Amino acid sequence: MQTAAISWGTTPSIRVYTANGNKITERCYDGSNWYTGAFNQAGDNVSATCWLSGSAVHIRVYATSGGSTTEWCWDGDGWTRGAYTGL
Amino acid sequence: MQTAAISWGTTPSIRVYTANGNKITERCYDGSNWYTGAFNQAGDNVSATCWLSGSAVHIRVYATSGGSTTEWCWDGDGWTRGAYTGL
Amino acid sequence: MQTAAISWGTTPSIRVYTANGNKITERCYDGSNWYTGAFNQAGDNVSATCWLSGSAVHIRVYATSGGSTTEWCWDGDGWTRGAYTGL
Ligand SMILES: CC(=O)N[C@@H]1[C@@H](O)[C@H](O[C@@H]2O[C@H](CO)[C@H](O)[C@H](O)[C@H]2O[C@@H]2O[C@@H](C)[C@@H](O)[C@@H](O)[C@@H]2O)[C@@H](CO)O[C@H]1O
Ligand SMILES: CC(=O)N[C@@H]1[C@@H](O)[C@H](O[C@@H]2O[C@H](CO)[C@H](O)[C@H](O)[C@H]2O[C@@H]2O[C@@H](C)[C@@H](O)[C@@H](O)[C@@H]2O)[C@@H](CO)O[C@H]1O
Ligand SMILES: CC(=O)N[C@@H]1[C@@H](O)[C@H](O[C@@H]2O[C@H](CO)[C@H](O)[C@H](O)[C@H]2O[C@@H]2O[C@@H](C)[C@@H](O)[C@@H](O)[C@@H]2O)[C@@H](CO)O[C@H]1O
Ligand SMILES: CC(=O)N[C@@H]1[C@@H](O)[C@H](O[C@@H]2O[C@H](CO)[C@H](O)[C@H](O)[C@H]2O[C@@H]2O[C@@H](C)[C@@H](O)[C@@H](O)[C@@H]2O)[C@@H](CO)O[C@H]1O
Ligand SMILES: CC(=O)N[C@@H]1[C@@H](O)[C@H](O[C@@H]2O[C@H](CO)[C@H](O)[C@H](O)[C@H]2O[C@@H]2O[C@@H](C)[C@@H](O)[C@@H](O)[C@@H]2O)[C@@H](CO)O[C@H]1O
Ligand SMILES: C[C@@H]1O[C@@H](O)[C@@H](O)[C@H](O)[C@@H]1O
Repeated sequence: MQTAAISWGTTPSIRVYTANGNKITERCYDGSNWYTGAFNQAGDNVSATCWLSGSAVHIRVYATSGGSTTEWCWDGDGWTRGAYTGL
Repeated sequence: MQTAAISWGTTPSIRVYTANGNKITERCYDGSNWYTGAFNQAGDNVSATCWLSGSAVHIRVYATSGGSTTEWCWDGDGWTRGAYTGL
Repeated sequence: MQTAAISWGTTPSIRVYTANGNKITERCYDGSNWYTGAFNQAGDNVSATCWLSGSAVHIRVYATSGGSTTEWCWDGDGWTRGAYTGL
């Protein structure tokens, strides 16, 4: 089991991505209780980073399985495959 | 052996968390010397994130031992166990 | 394969570091296409963190190989080994 953690804002909001058995899942905190997030994608290894544009959070998750990394993008309207390619 | 790194402030401060032998230790930089920090807890995988309220640094460390992740919290006066649970 | 991801600014700029086949390479996004960065060092594990000084980025990459971690520094003018020592 392996995790990546990101946070933003003043509350703050926190996201923790966990890779286990080639699935990555997400736990979220937005100032109250922890809840299971909408992120669900394949991966044995995960890293993540985020930034704010004004009030909007943008997240990028790098999900690696085998020898292959897929970027997954949150920009406010669902998780979408990003343009990242590796070496 | 596996690490996690955070930073904050204009100096900046840096914390590096290392998981080896199912212990996680902490090396710190506050502008001067590297030094071993107050943090340690069990874990063989580690992620971390942090934010400022000014004023005070706040650090969350996610220590995974086997199939369980524990959150450990720095909010300016000691490490305390966080409300995080997994799936 | 294992990755670490950092980002800065509003474009944003992203760097993703990937340890694979016992070496760590870098993929870079500055607002258009992805490209392969100058970071290249030995290691089985990588973590990283960054901060801005105005619009100048500073990156610290912690490359681990065996029971030892080497810190690598970007401060505008190439990569330089940093003062980090482990336990
Ligand atoms: C109290 C409050 O305002 N909470 C906000 C949340 O509702 C936002 O979570 C996102 O909310 C939308 C509906 O508005 C939808 O439910 C999304 O699934 C949910 O997204 C979560 O957070 C994302 C950043 C991703 O991590 C995603 O996988 C999660 O499920 C959040 C985020 O904008 O803001 C809170 O303030
Ligand atoms: C400032 C900011 O966060 N802007 C957001 C863009 O980054 C988002 O994605 C980019 O959208 C264009 C066309 O809409 C194109 O599809 C790019 O590939 C896409 O880039 C993504 O994000 C980059 C940061 C990289 O992660 C790249 O690999 C990704 O593919 C758009 C969503 O359309 O939202 C803006 O708000
Ligand atoms: C100039 C100076 O004193 N530097 C400050 C540090 O000493 C502070 O570190 C904390 O110091 C207290 C002693 O009063 C104690 O030893 C804490 O363990 C130490 O905390 C460190 O930093 C925290 C963020 C955690 O990483 C903790 O585990 C570390 O051990 C720091 C922050 O309190 O401020 C400097 O200015
Ligand atoms: C904005 C900020 O930095 N606030 C700090 C809180 O984050 C710290 O913990 C949270 O404290 C409130 C009680 O005042 C509440 O009890 C939350 O459960 C507690 O949550 C922790 O922190 C969250 C961000 C998550 O990491 C959560 O799982 C943790 O358990 C308090 C410490 O007493 O300090 C505030 O300054
Ligand atoms: C289009 C544009 O102007 N992009 C800039 C990049 O060229 C800069 O990156 C680097 O460029 C120099 C030569 O100009 C050299 O090739 C550097 O190695 C390269 O640095 C990259 O980015 C760094 C932050 C590191 O991640 C490094 O390992 C990378 O290879 C960047 C520098 O920030 O600025 C863009 O605007
Ligand atoms: C912020 C500092 O930058 C350089 O001076 C490094 O040698 C230190 O280890 C630290 O990363």
